Amino acid sequence: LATFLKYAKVELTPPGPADVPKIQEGIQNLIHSAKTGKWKQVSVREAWLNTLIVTEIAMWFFVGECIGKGSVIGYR
Amino acid sequence: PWIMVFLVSMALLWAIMTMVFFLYQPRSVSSAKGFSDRTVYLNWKW
Amino acid sequence: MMASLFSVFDPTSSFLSNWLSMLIPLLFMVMSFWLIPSRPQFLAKSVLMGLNREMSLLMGPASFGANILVIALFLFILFNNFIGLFPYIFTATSHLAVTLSLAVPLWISFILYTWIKETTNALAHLVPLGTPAPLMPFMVLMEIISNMIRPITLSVRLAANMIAGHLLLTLLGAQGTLENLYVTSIVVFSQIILLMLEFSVAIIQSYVFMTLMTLYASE
Amino acid sequence: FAPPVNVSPLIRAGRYGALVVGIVYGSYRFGSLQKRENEWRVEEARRKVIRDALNAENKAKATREEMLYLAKETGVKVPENF
Amino acid sequence: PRPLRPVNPGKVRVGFVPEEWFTFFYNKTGVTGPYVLGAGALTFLLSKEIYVVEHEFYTGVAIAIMGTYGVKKFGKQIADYADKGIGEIEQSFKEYQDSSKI
Amino acid sequence: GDYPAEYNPKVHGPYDPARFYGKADVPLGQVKLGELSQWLGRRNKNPQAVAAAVSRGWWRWQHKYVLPRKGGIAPYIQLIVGCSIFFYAINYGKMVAHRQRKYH
Repeated sequence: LATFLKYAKVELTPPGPADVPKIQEGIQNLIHSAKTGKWKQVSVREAWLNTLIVTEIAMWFFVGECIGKGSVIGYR
Repeated sequence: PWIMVFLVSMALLWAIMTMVFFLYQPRSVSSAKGFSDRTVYLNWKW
Repeated sequence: MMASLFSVFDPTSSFLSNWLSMLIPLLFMVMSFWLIPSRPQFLAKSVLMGLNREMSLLMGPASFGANILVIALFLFILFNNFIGLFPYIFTATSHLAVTLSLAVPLWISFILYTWIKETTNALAHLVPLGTPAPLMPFMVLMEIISNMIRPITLSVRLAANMIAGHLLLTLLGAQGTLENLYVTSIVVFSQIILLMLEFSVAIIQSYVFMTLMTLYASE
Repeated sequence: FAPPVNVSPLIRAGRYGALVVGIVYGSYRFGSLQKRENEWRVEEARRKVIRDALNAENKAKATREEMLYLAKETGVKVPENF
Repeated sequence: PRPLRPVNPGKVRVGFVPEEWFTFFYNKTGVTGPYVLGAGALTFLLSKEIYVVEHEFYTGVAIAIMGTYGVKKFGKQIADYADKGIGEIEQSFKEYQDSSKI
Repeated sequence: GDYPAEYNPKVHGPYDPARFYGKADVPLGQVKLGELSQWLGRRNKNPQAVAAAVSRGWWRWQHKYVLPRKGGIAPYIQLIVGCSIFFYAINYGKMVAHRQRKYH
């Protein structure tokens, strides 16, 4: 499973702390979309992909919740 | 509700029975061997 | 050594009731499309044609084309015992209505067809062969009770194997802990031995019930 | 497998940002309920002991009645204690 | 369109999951994406008590271990046995056509 | 129980239970979610229509995992997990009544 560890190094790094303007500008671009659009014109297959991306992101909040309480097998 | 459970089980048994009935492999094993035994030959005017 | 639990046989635990647990073998039926069959179709066809060849020695004229019913009864029993051992599925065979459907209508089919066709031979089946006069009447009365309640015990038999099988598995699971590796490994290995026993008995119980109905449809 | 293609530079920031938020909220909630668990378990234990002591007296009374019922059924002699 | 029989079935990873699901996340969260979502979902269901770890879970493990051992031990023999029967049917049908022409 | 009346053997060819034999409708995959309400309201919700839609989906799944020649154990494992997942949500009321953690 060395290749699994190799891919984990490639695409599970923490994000660049210098990206703070580059992520808020994307967020502001999404806010610019939020009151205007860019979701009523996106294909349902791609919209379902986008929602599962948010689902993949939001799962880390519960992963962090398990970390903050210690053991991940419930509340010990 | 024993009556509803009995009806579903019997309807399932009928549906499995029909699926078994068509579950088979047709074959075509009738070659032209019998055609080679039908050599029609003229009787000779002796 | 901790505790136990039961009651995995509630048909209406949710508003989508557990009658769908009986409609699961319809999925596993091998629907056939191509001329040359696929791998699981040929396996199912070879098994069923194998059973038809083995039952051909015990068919008889009165069950001239009733072997389809016997084989369908075999596949229904097998898919109601194999599917009853998977974890999050309620035990369908534990409900007596499934066992009522299994034994009662076919037994009434076989005993009424025997009575209409061969009435004297049906009564002679209630007596041991070559029974003298002083040995006659008590054997007749007990065998009358025997033949009346024999299929009822067949329904009990099909229920009791899966009830005892699932009670044993739930007992072994509930007396284990996730955190303890020693207890979990012992529990898992004990269930694997028990599942091998329970899978073996489930197939054999389906095989004997096919054999018993083939014998009792021959007469 | 397929060659790696880098994630968009907004999924990672949202992912790790939610990861950090879950950690601190996890720490905050766990500590809050740990105090709640400690205070609830103490009062639950005290009322359980009082309830168990009262249920022990009720069980002692019911068992003597059951033992009295058995001696009435069997017709054996009734001792002074039982 | 004439329905043509494919030779191999759909690609499948982790025993049963479709590969079309795994490749669906490649353009956004890469290869590690579906595994990350699956690991996070499994953690979330266990932690928030949605997945009840009752006695039947150990039976579910015991079936999974038995199924993996049974398939890996007898899968090659059964698949070859089925493919043998298919080949005999294919040989029988092609020999019928050649004998009829002859 | 018969072949659907929309099926034409002259144009399409032999019957295939995984292909929709009606008018060629645009599938929901390429709907840009602005036509989602129109697409959902256009497709009828008859018991006949949804039953035909299930069988056309079921035979599509057969065409992808069983009907090919080298069909492995993967469809029969997918069905077991699929039925176990579906039946766990049905029996969720009995399972969640016991649980393991008092607070969680």
